[PDB]
Amino acid sequence: KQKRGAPGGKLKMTLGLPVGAIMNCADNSGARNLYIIAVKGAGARLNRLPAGGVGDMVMATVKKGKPELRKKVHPAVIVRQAKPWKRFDGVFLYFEDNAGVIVNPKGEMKGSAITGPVGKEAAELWPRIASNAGVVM
Amino acid sequence: SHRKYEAPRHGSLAFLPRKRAARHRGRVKSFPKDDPKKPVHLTAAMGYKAGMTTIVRDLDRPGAKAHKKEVVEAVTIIDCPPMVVVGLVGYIETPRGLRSLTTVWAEHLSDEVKRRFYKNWYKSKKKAFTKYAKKYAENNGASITRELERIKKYCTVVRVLAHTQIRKTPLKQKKAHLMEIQINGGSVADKVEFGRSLFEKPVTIDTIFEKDEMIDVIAVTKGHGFVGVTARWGTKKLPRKTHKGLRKVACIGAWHPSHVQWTVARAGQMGYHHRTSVNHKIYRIGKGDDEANASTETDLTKKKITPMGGFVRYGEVNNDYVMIKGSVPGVKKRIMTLRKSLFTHTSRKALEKVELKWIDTSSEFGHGAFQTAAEKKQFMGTLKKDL
Amino acid sequence: MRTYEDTFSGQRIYPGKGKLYVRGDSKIFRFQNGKSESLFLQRKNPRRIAWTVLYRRQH
RNA sequence: GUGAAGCCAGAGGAAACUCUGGUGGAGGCUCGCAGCGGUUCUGACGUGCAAAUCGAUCGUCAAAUCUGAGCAUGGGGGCGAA
RNA sequence: AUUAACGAGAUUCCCACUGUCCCUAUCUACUAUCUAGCGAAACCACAGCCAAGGGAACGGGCUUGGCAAAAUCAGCGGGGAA
RNA sequence: CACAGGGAUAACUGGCUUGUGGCGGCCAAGCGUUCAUAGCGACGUCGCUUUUUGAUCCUUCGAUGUCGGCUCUUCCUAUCAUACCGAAGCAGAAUUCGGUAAGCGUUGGAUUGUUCACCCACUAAUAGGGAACGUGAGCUGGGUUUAGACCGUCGUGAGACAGGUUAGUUUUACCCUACUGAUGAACUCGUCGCAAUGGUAAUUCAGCUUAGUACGAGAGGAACCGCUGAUUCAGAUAAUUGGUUUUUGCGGUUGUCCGACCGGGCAGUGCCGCGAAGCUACCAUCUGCUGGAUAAUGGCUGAACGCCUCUAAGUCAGAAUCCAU
Ligand SMILES: [Mg+2]
Repeated sequence: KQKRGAPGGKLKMTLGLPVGAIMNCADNSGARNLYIIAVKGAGARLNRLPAGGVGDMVMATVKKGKPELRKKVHPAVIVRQAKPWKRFDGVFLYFEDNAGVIVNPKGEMKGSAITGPVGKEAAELWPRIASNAGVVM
Repeated sequence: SHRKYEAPRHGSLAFLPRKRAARHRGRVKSFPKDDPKKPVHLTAAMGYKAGMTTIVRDLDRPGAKAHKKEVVEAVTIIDCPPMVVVGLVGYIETPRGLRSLTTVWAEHLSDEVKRRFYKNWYKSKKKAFTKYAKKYAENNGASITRELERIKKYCTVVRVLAHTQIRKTPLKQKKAHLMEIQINGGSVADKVEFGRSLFEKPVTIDTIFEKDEMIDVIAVTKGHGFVGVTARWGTKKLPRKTHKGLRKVACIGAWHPSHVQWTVARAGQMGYHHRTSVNHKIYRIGKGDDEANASTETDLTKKKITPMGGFVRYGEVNNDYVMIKGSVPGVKKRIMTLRKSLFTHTSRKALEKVELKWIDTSSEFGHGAFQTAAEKKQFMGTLKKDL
Repeated sequence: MRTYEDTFSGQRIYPGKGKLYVRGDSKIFRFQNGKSESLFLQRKNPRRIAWTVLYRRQH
């Protein structure tokens, strides 16, 4: 009984980036960009592309980086997006760019360090990303 | 052949006749179930919608992610000047339904109500209830006191006729509105005597409702003239290279049953339908004689709820008012109708007891920055027009 | 509750108004309204903007 | 816009010869207005302004380019870069 | 069989770009709309609400049932095997 | 390429038939460690349906627009998931066979004109079909199926090929009916009400605790109540965020014209920056109820048939079902 990866308790927020987006990669794993092919907790409705936001798991490949990681399919997590969104405290905010990291299906990071700020939602849901990150929000 | 990929239905068939409402004032179609062991009390009210604003409070919901932290919620302000009882009616039961058989009006009426029974009041003689008054002060109201006994004997439900004082609002209209309110008293004798006492005397909304309880809202929605299928029901648009129109539907029926059916989406009216919204929370019942009806227990400023420059397309509020969490159907200046709830609430979210901490009073006419003119002046400095 | 001061123009900010912008090098900026935000993103200088609080104090 | 022959000056080498800067203005060469043509929108109109038109976008543009008047070829015949 | 230059020739991939799309929203001009003036055409056995039955094997008219209230305006594209 | 004709005669729908195609039964030699029927079934035999393909030529040739895709509504059950249950070679978990049940769903992409198919990924699941092989005065025109042109095989030749390839005009609604909405004469003009009938709406998942527990030698490993959120759908609203700019509101600026400055015209809205009001977005915020009667099944009292038995008289509980609020 290996549970399907899906963050439990995640409140709704504006989904910034759909399938087909190229985000940056922020860790020392050797990849540079990430190409999304699916979203984990996705639903089902005719003609509607799946989408995700800061905090949830994604299935993605790499298209430029070390040749030992290419031509495969990895699970990833988003950590900061460039579209404004609001929390329950009523304040809107947004970063400069889209970025994500490569993880295990159980929830462990592949690399060892994060380069840049991180959204608060990613820290609460994934304990490993929080313990390894620097400045949050 | 069957449909290739399945998909849900566009629009709902429950609200089927999408036509303009028959009457401008909302219509309460059912009152809460009667209970003869409570004390006598009214079960509805009516007011006018002012506008919306923003508040901030602290949450009390054990087990949530935002427990005991500050949230930001939207609210709406309804302006509720007092009402004046005018009479009461009594209904009996029949094998074809309920029906009314008597009415008994008060001795003196106001120009506001008398203006409702006329369409051209200016060039009239205003003889509405002139001869009816002579029933009073004739044989000591014998005719009046017999109808009341009839209600006591035969009737089984009683309702009260009430009207608003529209002269106490910034509206340009002068014609008052009139409606009925049912009493859930405890006995027919009790609820007819209580009705008699309230003749030609105002009743305030704080005797009707009470704070942090759940109510129902009835009104008539906003109007749009005559819209196409894409906006009315919400269907997908056809490709960019379509001849003879693009913003449409492509197939409105199969060859047989050989007629266009009542379930296909077609162009027509949008808006101005009758609607009933339910489960709205009351945050605050503000009095009108108080000059600090927008302060809190932590923000000790002295101010009233009107923004800087009055609600847009509305005047100011100088009367009682209620604060409701969320949105309600209807545009500004439109007659709103409030009534008690039919459900039973045990959900730990409708039973929460709210205590506010801040109420926005900035201008909604733009990117308002300050709360009070005193605050603006002390920040702004001194200007060239201040001599 | 709390209040903040506009980074670019020094105007006061209550809860709910404006937005918060995080730059790449972990520096957080707040803008009271669209006018401040748009000017900042064009690399304009606050010192030369006549209506700013800093411009007034500088002169 | 590019810059073919012909002409002037200079420099390197034992010699044979080779380099550099100018002058000049060739080509069924090239970008692009008027004229000529008619690729796409399978756009507009489709009892039309019109029994073939209108709009944007396009092909060629100093030569196998465009065009007026006078004259010749007449039906199992003429003419045809077909 | 190869082939530099050329092509409004057919086909595949990459960078930049975008309402093609997720998923729709808004603005402007001219009609459509109402009025005064002028004022046609295609088409037409009689006409015009359905379900089942049988029949030239898919009826508006026949048989058995459902039902059924004057006069009208703007759209629509199921049917009249238009 | 032409003319006179043919539904006396083919290619498409419709009609009768069901061999072939699909689906379901009856007997029981045997498989299943032992044991015909937990789960299957040879040799034989009885049926059902018209989403495959055949056979016939009844209706249309003074014409019913002939592949596929896009959008939209509704219907069937031979049930993929969701509700409640009965069986097992059912310890738990994961599964397999059956019942009541069509209320509610059934996806995003690479290749091909494809219907058909095969891979990647998510999900509770990615079930099968009809409506003139639904749907061209609804769209498109990739293929077939006019005229131009190339190749291969055949023919002496004109030319042939259900062999390959490239370019090829898609017309009309104002009439009747049907549907969506909006007026309206008669019994004087109005205000406040009742409700026959018609419509109907919500859906699924996840996290915490129960629990490292019941069960099991171990490895493993549940469920009701409780709490908080989320996916699809429906009805509204504009305080905040975003979009829209003819507010031609304010400012900057190019060319030309008014002798210069100020103030202005023209460049169908000259161009750029900001931009209130209104409209608007799961790109933003709020909200979506409980009574009665039942089916499958499990029971109580109890004969027929001195015993037994949920049924024969009587009766209890009971589903996302049915009817109402
Ligand atoms: Mg253990």
